[PDB]
Amino acid sequence: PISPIETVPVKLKPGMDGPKVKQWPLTEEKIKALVEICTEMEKEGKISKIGPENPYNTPVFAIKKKDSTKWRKLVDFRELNKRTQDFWEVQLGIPHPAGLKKKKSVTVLDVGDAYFSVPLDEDFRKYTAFTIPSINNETPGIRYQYNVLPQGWKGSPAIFQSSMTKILEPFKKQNPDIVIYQYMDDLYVGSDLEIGQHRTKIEELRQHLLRWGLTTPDKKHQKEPPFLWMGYELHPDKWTVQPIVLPEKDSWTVNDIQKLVGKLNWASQIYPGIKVRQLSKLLRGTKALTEVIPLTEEAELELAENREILKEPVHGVYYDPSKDLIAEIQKQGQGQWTYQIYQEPFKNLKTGKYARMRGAHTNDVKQLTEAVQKITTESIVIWGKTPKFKLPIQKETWETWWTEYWQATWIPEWEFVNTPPLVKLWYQLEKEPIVGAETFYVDGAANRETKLGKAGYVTNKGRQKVVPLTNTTNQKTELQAIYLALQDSGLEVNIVTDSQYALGIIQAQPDKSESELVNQIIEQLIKKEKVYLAWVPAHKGIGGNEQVDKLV
Amino acid sequence: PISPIETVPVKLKPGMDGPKVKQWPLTEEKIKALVEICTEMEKEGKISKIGPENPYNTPVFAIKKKDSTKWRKLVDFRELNKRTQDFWEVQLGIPHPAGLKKKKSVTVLDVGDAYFSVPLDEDFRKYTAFTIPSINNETPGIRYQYNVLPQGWKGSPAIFQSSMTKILEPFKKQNPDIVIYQYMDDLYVGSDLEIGQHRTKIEELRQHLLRWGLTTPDKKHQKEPPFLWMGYELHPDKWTVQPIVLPEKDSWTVNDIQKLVGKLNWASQIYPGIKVRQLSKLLRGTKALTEVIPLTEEAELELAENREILKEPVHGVYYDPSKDLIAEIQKQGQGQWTYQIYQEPFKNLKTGKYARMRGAHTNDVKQLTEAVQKITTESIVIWGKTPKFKLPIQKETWETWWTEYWQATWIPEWEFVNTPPLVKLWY
Ligand SMILES: CCc1c(C)[nH]c(=O)c(I)c1Oc1cccc(/C=C/C#N)c1
Ligand SMILES: [Mn+2]
Repeated sequence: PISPIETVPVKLKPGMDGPKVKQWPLTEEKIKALVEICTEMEKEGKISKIGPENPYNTPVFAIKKKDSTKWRKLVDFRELNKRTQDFWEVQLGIPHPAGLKKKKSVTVLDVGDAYFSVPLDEDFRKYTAFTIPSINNETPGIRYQYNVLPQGWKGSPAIFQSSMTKILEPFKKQNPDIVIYQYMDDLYVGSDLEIGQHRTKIEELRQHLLRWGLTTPDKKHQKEPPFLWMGYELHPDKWTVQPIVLPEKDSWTVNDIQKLVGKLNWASQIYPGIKVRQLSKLLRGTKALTEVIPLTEEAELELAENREILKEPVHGVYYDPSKDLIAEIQKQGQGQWTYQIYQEPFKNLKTGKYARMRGAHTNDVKQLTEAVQKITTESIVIWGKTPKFKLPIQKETWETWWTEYWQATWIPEWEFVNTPPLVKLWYQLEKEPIVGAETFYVDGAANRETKLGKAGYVTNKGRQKVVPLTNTTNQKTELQAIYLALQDSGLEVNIVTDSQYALGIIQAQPDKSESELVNQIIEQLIKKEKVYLAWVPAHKGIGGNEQVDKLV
Repeated sequence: PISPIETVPVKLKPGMDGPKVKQWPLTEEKIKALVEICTEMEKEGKISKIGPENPYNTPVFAIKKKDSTKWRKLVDFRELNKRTQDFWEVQLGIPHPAGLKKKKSVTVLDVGDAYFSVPLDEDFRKYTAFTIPSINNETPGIRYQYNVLPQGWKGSPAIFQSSMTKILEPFKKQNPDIVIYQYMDDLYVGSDLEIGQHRTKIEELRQHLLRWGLTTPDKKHQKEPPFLWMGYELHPDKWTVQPIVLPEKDSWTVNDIQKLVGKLNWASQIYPGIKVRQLSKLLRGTKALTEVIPLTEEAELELAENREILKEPVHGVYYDPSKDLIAEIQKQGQGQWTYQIYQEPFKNLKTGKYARMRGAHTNDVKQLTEAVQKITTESIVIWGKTPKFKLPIQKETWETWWTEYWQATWIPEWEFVNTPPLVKLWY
């Protein structure tokens, strides 16, 4: 029955008045069916007959979606909601398992008829008006309105949980031990005691709630360890996700791929290795839901790589607030990194991946940082703190990049791990030029319209070269050029560009890239003994350019 | 206290609605902190718990002000501000004395604690709502709303401005040369007295406040100097410099005249008359890079001239008080940071450069945040309004760590940046 709880007073958006939408009658058999239910309803107090004064109305419906037994009431409240003031967002998040406390005995509780058990703001009831249709369509009208949280209203889940909390306050205090996660109609009670006293506390709780119209599982805390919960297999000493079966066809569509990848990520929380660069690397510029997407070679292999992983089962362990949180990262390859958080070397609290920015030439150090960052955030949301990091980078390779790097960076405390691959600098650029080094004044220039270009150079030693290029661009060429200087230069070289862009790119120190060319370049910087790239202004600024800008 | 004062009715801007900002995730440590602080305020009536009919929300953090063994609650009323005090910048605007930057020593006193006495307009309260977070989403945030003028909210000083100028009256009477600007929770007493007498006049003032309006400021040192004791004295008159300085050298090379034709060529955008064709022509050849070459006598008239156009400031550079101030900071190295405060590209209204510790507690972040509070405070003194920082750092790292070394009661506006390219050569 209905609780003695006080009501969260509700209002309608500014200036708006209640909803007025007349009922479309039909199916008189249903028409009585409603009154049938409605009656045992007003009976229980969930609603009440109302005098034809102050009326409004919302569409009343009756349906049976099941293995037929009971016809059911349905009150689409949309146009009502549309008019109800905003509330406080309900926890639109979900207690991630990785941060749950290994507890002794855990009980869950299905609060019944939640919403209905809680009353409704006395002066907001009017707007919950409806009307079951006439036997014959001549309007005798059966008028009712809600005295509780109407099944589909906007302000419902809010005020429900609002009420649930208050109600549980004394109890959660009368017994400070017992933890209680609350989610929708459910209540997850956790304790560290014996099935005897734990089972006894439930009853306390269970009966405390009933003193406020909140009914609970009569089969004395009906718990199904482990619980299929929000896509999680919850055991009392391990967690996972069971229904993780990825389909295999021979015709994939933008849509099928989406669903696939989504599933693949979800898996990531705990399955060491799930890669996804390859499959998503397919959905681009094209957003055509049911368009035939040809699986790729890598997609096929990556999808295959994931299967062998997924094939086998892997569990998770819960949080011991007593130990230290450790997070470690390993670098996969194509701009991919994976990691896992722990407190025990065989156990694992959770795992996950991290993918490079989608479009730029990046760096294994910056990325490693971007990763350490991600985890720090996640870690804070879940556990309440930051973890100690075990990173595949030497305190020296790092401190060197951040001390060179133009941007602030504060990586919390970490220790080195010798497990390769090893993050590192594949090439440093000389700060001051090279004496005795050949000087290449490189340059590029392409015809925007005609899509043709030229890359060349002119050295101090009189050496020139002008290579032709097709399907290129001012930029392409401007790197095409450097690549040329490095190709014809000796083990020691000085290069001069008129393009900040080309400079900048290299200046960054990318080791990998989605640019055949920049890789062509990176590969050569590495082989060099000493490289000095320097920048001089373009047109007016014309150092050794007087020679390059022309020919090229 | 216990004194029902009438309530200055507050209204947000035209067709504007309360703030609905997400409450960032905190550390258990900090939750626990705030929890207690609020549990207290509620105990003192300063605040109250709300129901779910309050859709509104403004972020809260925990920090330690004077390093102290305990924390402070720092509410980020940055959104609610734009949605109100920007008409409590008018309906109650607080005027900015253009001479306080002129004093010799500006000391800053925290008065935010006066506010807690004035009850807040009941109809507005619903907007001051904040939410203490939960870990891993177990329970739902703890919900509170203010019943008294809040702190980070610019409507608070504004409303108090009355009681203030009153209290401060039989004191500007006596000491008339002292200037006192109030910007939020901070009082800014400026004077020309000798370092020490001033420091005295302050305690004088400070004790007045306490004596008079029970308004309590704070004691920096415990009269005990551990070799690590301050008080917060600012000295504005000595706030100018001209960091942009071509290098001084005996022998130059291709690489040198070159890096120089750059920085120099680029100055043109900011300094009206400086062309360098006769100096740069000396490069039109494909000479080696290490090759040393002497500076043409003819061209050197440019290096000379320009060396001088770099001593006398820009012209059409005035302060538009309809516009907001922008502060761009750049990582310089070894603990040094350069910064410009402008309004329109290339027309700076000030340029500085923080630095405090090269390699001890040298932490990019901590530095950046401290430099941010410096650049700020200066401007709060110079123009009576805080800028918006284009910060050279990853949005998330910043979001995670700023609250760590922050000690100000206000908070500015910021955004994260691409990269300072050729702009680093501003050292
Ligand atoms: C058994 C997992 C668990 C742990 C490890 N620790 C706890 O304190 C609690 I309460 C738990 O039960 C939960 C946690 C989350 C959801 C439910 C409800 C399950 C369902 N359906 C129970
Ligand atoms: Mn070019």
